[PDB]
Amino acid sequence: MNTVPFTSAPIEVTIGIDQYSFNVKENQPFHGIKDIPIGHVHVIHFQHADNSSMRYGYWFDCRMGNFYIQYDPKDGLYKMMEERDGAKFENIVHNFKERQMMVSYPKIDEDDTWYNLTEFVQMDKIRKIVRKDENQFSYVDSSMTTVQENELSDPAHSLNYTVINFKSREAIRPGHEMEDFLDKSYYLNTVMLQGIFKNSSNYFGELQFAFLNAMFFGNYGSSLQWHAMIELICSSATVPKHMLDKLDEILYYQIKTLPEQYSDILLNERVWNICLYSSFQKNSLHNTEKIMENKYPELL
Amino acid sequence: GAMNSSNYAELFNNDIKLFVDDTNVYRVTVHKTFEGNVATKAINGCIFTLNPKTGHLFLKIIHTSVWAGQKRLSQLAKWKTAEEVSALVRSLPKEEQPKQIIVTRKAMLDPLEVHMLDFPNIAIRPTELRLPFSAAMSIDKLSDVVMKATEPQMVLFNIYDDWLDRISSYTAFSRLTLLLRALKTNEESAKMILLSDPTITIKSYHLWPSFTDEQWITIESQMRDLILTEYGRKYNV
Ligand SMILES: O=C(O)c1cc(-c2ccccc2)no1
Repeated sequence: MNTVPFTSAPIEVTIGIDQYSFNVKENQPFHGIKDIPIGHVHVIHFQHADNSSMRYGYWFDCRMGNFYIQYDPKDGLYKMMEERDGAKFENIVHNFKERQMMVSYPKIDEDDTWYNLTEFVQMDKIRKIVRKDENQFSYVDSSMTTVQENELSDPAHSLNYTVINFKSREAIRPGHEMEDFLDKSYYLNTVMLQGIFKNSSNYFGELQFAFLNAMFFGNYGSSLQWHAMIELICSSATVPKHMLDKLDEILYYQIKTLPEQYSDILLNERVWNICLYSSFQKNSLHNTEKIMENKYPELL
Repeated sequence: GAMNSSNYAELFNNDIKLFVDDTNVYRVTVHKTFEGNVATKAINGCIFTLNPKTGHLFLKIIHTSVWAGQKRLSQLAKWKTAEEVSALVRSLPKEEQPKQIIVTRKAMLDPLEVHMLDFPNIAIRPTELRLPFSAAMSIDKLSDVVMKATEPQMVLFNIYDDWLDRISSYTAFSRLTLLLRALKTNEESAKMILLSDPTITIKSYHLWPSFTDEQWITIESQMRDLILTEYGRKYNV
């Protein structure tokens, strides 16, 4: 188990760690998060008490370095940094742990929720969507736009998700206009899976990362990408059986974790009704359909 | 975006544009079978592609063989229309290609957009005008060429005959829409209004009779009366 210590907490803030969250008071003796499970990526995220504008946060993997958080009073935010002095790091953490100044990552033993949400998400792929090569961790916030959003404006601060556009020359072979528009299998299997992602695991990783950024930061372009990657599969007549079964599991745990009160803004009625009730794959997502109908029947 | 009565004069400016109406592409008769079921029989159709400024009509005749062994024909017809309009645009010299294509039915937007991806600067637009272009097959010479076709064929017409020698394209389009609306509402009565006087004839190279300016005023008034008469019969007014 690994640790993300905090130098201090000078401003009141709600702190998230993966799907958990807690409140820290202004100048409270908080010095970080311990017992973080090794083997998964993680995200540590923030919403200031005095200004809920800009949710922001950091994706990281404790296997890739020793990371800590320190508040910057000039830029007005909690910043992740890497400590290269290993013995300094351990010495600081030990003082903080001995004085019980850290919260414990509160994982129930029965609970696979975080694994189920991040099964295909790897740090190396995150760092290609979020480009800041000098850091081993990745900053994301609520207002960051996507490359596709910027084509329709600072490129250094953008989310480089794979562009999906159903009415584009990439999606439609000349001479196969009706076929390719009504059955997106070409676009899914040849263009996206064989060509760009190389395999379904990378595709699902980006889909899962998009969802998590929509949920944890309210990032709109991430929500658009999540829905586009679902619709591309559901609108394809020919999808490998293992992908359909895995997608049903992926979406089930996403819909299970979504805050009930954020559904009006995180779920696109058109896409979900099309995917569950009209698409080629309308009968292939049994678990997702059942949780959607029992949890959000109004959307449908 | 959409095209309506606020921006109506835009149809007659100097930016090349085409209306596309797909109503008559897939045409069927419905009949009983020997076993008492119901079956369709397709008949020849046409795409109505019109330049409202010049009167040039590109009538692509859709022969029933294009439907042979195909499924979901009402859906296919929209994509066949878009395929043929795209092929027409590609066949025209650059300086004759339209800057806008206006579809009379919104279901044509996505098929035409997809077939025209290679032409990102041609705008594909709907319209809020309810245009009576379905009644094109009530123009005898258009119906005759479509029904006699034994293979796919494109035929070119000027749907304004020689009117633009004497009137503007705004007035010519208004006359055409009034005539087509009347033919749509009561075809026999409209055909009788158009052909009752035997001394006024249709030139070999025209679609409509050779009315003088004053006679066109009379005909237009008779057509408006027909439409109002039919509205009164319909709604009991
Ligand atoms: O030129 C023709 O073919 C024509 C004219 C008429 C006609 C008949 C009744 C009343 C008015 C016109 N029928 O055929």
